Amino acid sequence: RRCQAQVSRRISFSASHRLYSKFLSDEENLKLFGKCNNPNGHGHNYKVVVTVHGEIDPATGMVMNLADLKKYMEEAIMQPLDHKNLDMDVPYFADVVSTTENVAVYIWDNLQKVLPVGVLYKVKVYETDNNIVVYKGE
Amino acid sequence: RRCQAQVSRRISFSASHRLYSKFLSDEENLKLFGKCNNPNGHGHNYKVVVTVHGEIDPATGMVMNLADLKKYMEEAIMQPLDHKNLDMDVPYFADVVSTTENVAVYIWDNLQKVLPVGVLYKVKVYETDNNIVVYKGE
Amino acid sequence: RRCQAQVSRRISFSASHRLYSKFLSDEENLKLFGKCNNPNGHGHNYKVVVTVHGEIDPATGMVMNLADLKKYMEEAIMQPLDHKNLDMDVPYFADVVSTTENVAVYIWDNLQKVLPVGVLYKVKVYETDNNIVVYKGE
Ligand SMILES: [Mg+2]
Ligand code: NI
Ligand code: NI
Ligand code: NI
Repeated sequence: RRCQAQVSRRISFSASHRLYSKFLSDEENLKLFGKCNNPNGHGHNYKVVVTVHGEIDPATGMVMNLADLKKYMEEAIMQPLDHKNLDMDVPYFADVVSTTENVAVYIWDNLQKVLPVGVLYKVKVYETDNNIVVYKGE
Repeated sequence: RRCQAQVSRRISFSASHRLYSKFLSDEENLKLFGKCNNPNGHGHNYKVVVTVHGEIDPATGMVMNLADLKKYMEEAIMQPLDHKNLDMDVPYFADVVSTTENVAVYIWDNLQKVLPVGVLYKVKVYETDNNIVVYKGE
Repeated sequence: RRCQAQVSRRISFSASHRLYSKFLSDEENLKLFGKCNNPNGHGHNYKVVVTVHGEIDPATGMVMNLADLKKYMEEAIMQPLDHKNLDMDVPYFADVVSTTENVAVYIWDNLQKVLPVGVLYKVKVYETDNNIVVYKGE
């Protein structure tokens, strides 16, 4: 009887960061991360596209309540990340390298705590227009 | 065997609509759809990406000729939807809620009435730059 | 915990081409390819998104070092294609129609000559903003 669909919302946030691993030497960190290892940091206007999936509810015509998704993304992404320094203001990145990959995983994990089981499909993070990460929970 | 590929074409159309259900009351439609339930409607420049798939023809190099795909899209999307009020001018939406999910399904179904069997892979609809639905016939 | 992810990089290149098949007469070529068959050619600012996948490395927080990806893409896409006439300057297209489908396959194949095994996931080519091909090695 029924249709599955994927629904996405895009938002952006501003954050600064520095790429470095506490396990590596200062020289190793420079060789590996180059300009991204700048000691005082750099920054991005991150874009995040969150995709959920499920059945199109025949009564409402939606996979998910859109207000709820706004609230969920506001709580899981904007509040903790927006206008923040990832490595100093977000406790999770005290011991985790703030690569775009790890930002995608962090966002996924934050969303899975609010969202109904089985509904989250994909998190996509643009560090810049040209550099993208997609995480699907695999 | 020969290579298989996905080929897409993007178009846009302008339409107005209003989100409301026949099954819910005035109070309930307002709580669920909020500003989208505005009695006199609102509107969008919808963007649609239609993807087809198949073998790359070894003599012509094409999965599908883009001039054909433009004609199918003109018949299945532009003629019925462009510069229209969805809820009043498109009979299908007389008793279906015009959410972006249901628009993606409507376009899929129209395309299938018009296209050769087995070629459609995906229909993606942007209601705005930030709100997207993907339907893959599942 | 190991986490797989997709990582993409986008670049562009300028090239000219002409669409025609040695298996068609001039009339047929003109009928099939229309304005794309213009004898002196036409051109595009092609955009390419290359997507790799794999495990997020716990030490570096990356699936793949960007520097490498950029090198591979420079060698597989920019050097052979950028500011070129596809049909006259790229030997591969001497006997292959330079459709966007065949450009995606060509890029895929070039990339596989230099990427490690099991890393290449997707090649996406935009011939224009509105005409896209995706190839996944199928
Ligand atoms: Mg259907
Ligand atoms: Ni950065
Ligand atoms: Ni609307
Ligand atoms: Ni062309």
